[PDB]
Amino acid sequence: TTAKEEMERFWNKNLGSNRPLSPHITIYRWSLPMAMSICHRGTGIALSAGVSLFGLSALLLPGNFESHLELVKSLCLGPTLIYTAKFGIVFPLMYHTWNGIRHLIWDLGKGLTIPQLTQSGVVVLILTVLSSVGLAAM
Amino acid sequence: PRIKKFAIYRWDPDKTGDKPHMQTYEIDLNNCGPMVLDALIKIKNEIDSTLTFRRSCREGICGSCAMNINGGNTLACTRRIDTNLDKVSKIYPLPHMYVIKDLVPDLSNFYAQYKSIEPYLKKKDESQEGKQQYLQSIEEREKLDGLYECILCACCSTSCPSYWWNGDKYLGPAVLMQAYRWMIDSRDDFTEERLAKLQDPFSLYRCHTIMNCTGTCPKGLNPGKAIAEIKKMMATYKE
Amino acid sequence: SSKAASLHWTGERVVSVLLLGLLPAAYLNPCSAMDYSLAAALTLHGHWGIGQVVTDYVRGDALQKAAKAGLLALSAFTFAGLCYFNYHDVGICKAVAMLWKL
Amino acid sequence: STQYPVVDHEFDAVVVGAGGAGLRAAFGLSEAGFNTACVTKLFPTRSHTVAAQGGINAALGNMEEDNWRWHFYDTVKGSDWLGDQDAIHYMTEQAPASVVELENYGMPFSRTEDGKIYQRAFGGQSLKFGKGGQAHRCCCVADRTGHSLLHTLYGRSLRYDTSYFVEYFALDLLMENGECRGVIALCIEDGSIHRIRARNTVVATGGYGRTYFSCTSAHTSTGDGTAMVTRAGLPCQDLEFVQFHPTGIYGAGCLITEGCRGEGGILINSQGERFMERYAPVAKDLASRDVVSRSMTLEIREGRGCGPEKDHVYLQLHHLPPEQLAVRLPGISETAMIFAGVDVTKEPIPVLPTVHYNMGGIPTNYKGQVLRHVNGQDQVVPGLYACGEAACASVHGANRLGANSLLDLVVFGRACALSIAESCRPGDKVPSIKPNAGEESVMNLDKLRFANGTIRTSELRLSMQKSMQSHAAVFRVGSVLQEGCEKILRLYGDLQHLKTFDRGMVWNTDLVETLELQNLMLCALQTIYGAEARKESRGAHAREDFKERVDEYDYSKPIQGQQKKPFQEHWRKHTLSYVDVKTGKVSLEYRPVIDKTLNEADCATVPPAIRSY
Ligand SMILES: *Cc1cc2c(cc1C)nc1c(=O)[nH]c(=O)nc-1n2C[C@H](O)[C@H](O)[C@H](O)COP(=O)(O)OP(=O)(O)OC[C@H]1O[C@@H](n2cnc3c(N)ncnc32)[C@H](O)[C@@H]1O
Ligand code: HEM
Ligand SMILES: O=C(Nc1cccc(Oc2c(F)c(F)c(F)c(F)c2F)c1)c1ccccc1C(F)(F)F
Ligand code: SF4
Ligand code: F3S
Ligand code: FES
Repeated sequence: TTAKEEMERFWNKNLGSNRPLSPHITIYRWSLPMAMSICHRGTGIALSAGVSLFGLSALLLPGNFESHLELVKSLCLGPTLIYTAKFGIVFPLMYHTWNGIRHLIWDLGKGLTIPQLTQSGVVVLILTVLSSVGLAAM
Repeated sequence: PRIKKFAIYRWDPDKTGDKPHMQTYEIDLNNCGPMVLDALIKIKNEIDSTLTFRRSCREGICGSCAMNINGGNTLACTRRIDTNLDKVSKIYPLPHMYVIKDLVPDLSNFYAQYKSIEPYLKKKDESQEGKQQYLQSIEEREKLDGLYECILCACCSTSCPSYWWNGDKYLGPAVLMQAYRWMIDSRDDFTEERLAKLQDPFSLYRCHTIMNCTGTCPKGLNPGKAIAEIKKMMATYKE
Repeated sequence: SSKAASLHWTGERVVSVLLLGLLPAAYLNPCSAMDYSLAAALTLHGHWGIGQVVTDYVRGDALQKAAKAGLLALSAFTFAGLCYFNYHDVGICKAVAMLWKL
Repeated sequence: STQYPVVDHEFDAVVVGAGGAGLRAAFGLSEAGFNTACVTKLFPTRSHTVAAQGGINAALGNMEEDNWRWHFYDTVKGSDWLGDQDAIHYMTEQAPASVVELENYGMPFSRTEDGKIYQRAFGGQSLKFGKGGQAHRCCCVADRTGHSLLHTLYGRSLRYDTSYFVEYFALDLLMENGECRGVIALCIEDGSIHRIRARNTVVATGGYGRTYFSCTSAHTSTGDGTAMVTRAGLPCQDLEFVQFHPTGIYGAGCLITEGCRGEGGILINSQGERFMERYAPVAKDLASRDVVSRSMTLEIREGRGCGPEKDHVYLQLHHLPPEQLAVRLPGISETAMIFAGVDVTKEPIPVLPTVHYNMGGIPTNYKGQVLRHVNGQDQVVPGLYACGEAACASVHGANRLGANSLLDLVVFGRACALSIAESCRPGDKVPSIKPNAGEESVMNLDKLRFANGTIRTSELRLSMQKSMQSHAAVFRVGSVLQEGCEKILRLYGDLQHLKTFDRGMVWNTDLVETLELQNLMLCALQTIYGAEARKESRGAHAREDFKERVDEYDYSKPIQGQQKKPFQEHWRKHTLSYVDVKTGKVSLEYRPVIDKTLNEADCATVPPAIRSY
């Protein structure tokens, strides 16, 4: 028996049987490293969806960008709601930017121990709040 | 007398149309050992002998009793029971694995992946084997510390979410670390083609540095660091 | 034994550090020449990013072929949309500048 | 019987057991070119060989320049002259050859400034035939040497087309007219029964440490191949000789290596005195395993305890440098931290003599062939081989020298493979088995699957383990042993009154642990009856009533100006025991020890002498 045959016989036995798959996400202990990796995917998709909806609108929708900005000033001006929507754009962007650097540091091989991971995880988490509030009011 | 509650995953393949459920057992902590495996053995002996689990050394150096206790994946003979009686300890098998019976998962795919990486010394000329001792300097020997101690409990691979979604094509932390072990084993002449074997999107590159492997390892090893160390070698080898 | 999966991984890390360096470059030096370079890096890194999401969740060859092709069409449309925006309209540097001071 | 599916497999050689010895035999056979099938109830890695921490003895001469013939003398001196010197010759000569072979396979041995394999001082060994001080010849991979041995044997075994029956419980031997045909095995994975016939069969099932209440062996080390041989009407050798390893944790009964004592570890009692200098002068705390444990178990009887109930002794690692423990002994540094809840670099570790090794087992020559006793002579059982702990080539004799069992595995496992390669060829006629063969092994299994009695498996197991612990301890007298003998005899009758609960086919642990119980009992009877009949103190077997070492001659005084004792008068002989399975009666007889070597000119025969290190 070979290594390729062992795998092929594994799936033929288990899929053709009444064996149950063991619970995973339903019971596994939630942790910061696991949760912070999900958010990087979440922000990654959300940012690409924002860029794609900006490029496609430049082709498939009439009017120039200056006309759309005059259209933005519709429901009053937004007292502090203009800051909230501006915070909602910069927040997922800044998390992904700071967390992306941490990923780039990891690919060099540095900071891959549990004590270092929890530390640099908070550094990314705190910098996200400070850089988002710092840029939203400008 | 202190009574601890244990909620355990149960499934019988022999029972006609059985659905997977939980079962609670009560245990006195004065007439029982300190570890979780001791409690499982105690209910095996007296309360319910239908319970089925893997066990051998009760020492934490064989990797049979690897399972999911109250969240993370650790060896049952290494993890001690929480003396806090106000909590009920929930015992599950390794996550996202085909259950044979109760806490016994099918690890056939896990072992099969370990075969595909070839975990043995390969020399270019083996006409001088069985007579000489291969020289490995003290500094070159130190580069194995953290790698050879692996027990193959499969906790790290089964803690990987990317292994749950792609358990067929992704090798997983445990198997991947062993590839690296035989890579910098300075007695191995086949370092290059071992790296060339990982030249597909799934084998190695389904790793996204979630770091659940390093965190759950009962032996304190660092699989994630080793995978990232392979990734660097993969970008820095010629021909 | 041509190493293609490794160079793709290296390519991902090169465009990641480029885009990271292009954000301060756009702020310090906002020009028409910076607009296209930011548009090129943004759409490339994004396309390779989703490509990893596709190869992780989309199981089986039956749906995977259409997913990579369907993404490629969206990525080309996104890049062409930005190049049209930079050449004809305001430009992505000045577009943020006008949007922020509102 | 119409209920169970019988699946017949056909092979050239079957190796029952996938430990250290089992693997070397398994892949070595396929290396020669045999269609080899390996049967194992555990996964090859989970085998008890991973627990090994000390090392593997070889006379490579890496620390100081060494000769292998000194390692021969040390083993036979340690064997208390019950060890068969033809086997000891072969093992000690192939010692540097096998370790070099393992290092070349991929074993990550610790290294010196010279870049060679790191050897270490160990108990029982000496240079210049016990004249030139302490010997350093224990090859080790830090403290996970046995773990790394089993891994680099397994990894290398995937290089050959060996078929593996992972998690298959071997029930009984397929035997016809005093000839081995294979094995009948239960597949735990689904519940089916498989008859695996082959021209040759290797039994390497390991020891039976689970017979006692306190042991360092695994929950799987029940010694079933020993019982499989027993149920075939074949004898078992020296089963009374049970090695009590001095340094085992008081708590769970776990083991900390003799490598602790080898580096410079000292044993301390409540007085604070180095109590091992009081008994052993020259070797001290680094002597034979029966010497050190004998001192420990006697120190408790006086009242010099060190625990909450004054029952254990202390092993101190306080004086050793912190960097020495981190590099040389990291495996024991972590295990003593968990079970004892005690640090290694400052605090001492609580130790107690516990059951560790079984030198007794299946009668075996130096080639690895299983021997039966016919007409007071030695006959070879056709197609039946044994190596490792379950075997008894009597290379250890009355007392095993430290770090020789891993050597016993690799050398004799290889020797089993070489003996088959010469005696027959790959592709030779596989002997046909009867259609109605091994059905009694299935009938035995069917009863225990639907067992409905008054005592459970666990309760009757506890009654066996405690009875062996209190009676057959380190010290044992006739009156105590005889009460234990009839107590163990009563429990064997109670094996008809057992109650089981699980009726499932797939993974019936309630059934297999009862299958282990039958095999443990058979290994318990021959241990206790063989011990009570032996009226002498030799090695690990020590009688308080008879502390005399009975040989043919009185070797304490001058030779040949002396009368030679008859065979049925002295006690320098192997204990062969049969047991009628039906009623549970032990009937035992004896055979002489092998004194001759393989070459007198190359290696001189060492005569019996006064033994004290
Ligand atoms: C207990 C122990 C022993 C030990 C040691 C440390 C500990 C805690 N350290 C040693 C050391 O440092 N140096 C040394 O030389 N020896 C040391 N020992 C003793 C030695 O390791 C043992 O004698 C050795 O482990 C025995 O090896 P062997 O290969 O002969 O036996 P095994 O490893 O226990 O494997 C047994 C296999 O048999 C399989 N099997 C299949 N079917 C059955 C049935 N039905 N019944 C029982 N076993 C069966 C099992 O699956 C197992 O894998
Ligand atoms: C300049 C700041 C940015 C940096 C430093 C950065 C870096 C990275 C890196 C290195 C990865 C790969 C993580 C890995 O698997 O190792 C990643 C993921 C990703 N990024 Fe970015 N990125 C940035 C901005 C963006 C933007 C603006 C978008 C939106 C178009 C984006 C979209 C994505 C997507 C879709 C992923 C896939 C998530 C995954 O890797 O599983 N990124 N980022
Ligand atoms: O999704 C990733 N982790 C991951 C880890 C754990 C769970 C998980 O599912 C989710 C989730 F997230 C949620 F919020 C939920 F509410 C939910 F019900 C889930 F089932 C995804 C992930 C992240 C980064 C890179 C690669 C991955 C990869 F490959 F897919 F594993
Ligand atoms: S790396 Fe750790 S968690 Fe993974 S298999 Fe090895 S011992 Fe288990
Ligand atoms: S838990 Fe999985 S994602 Fe990679 S570093 Fe980890 S193997
Ligand atoms: S049983 Fe050996 S690791 Fe827990």
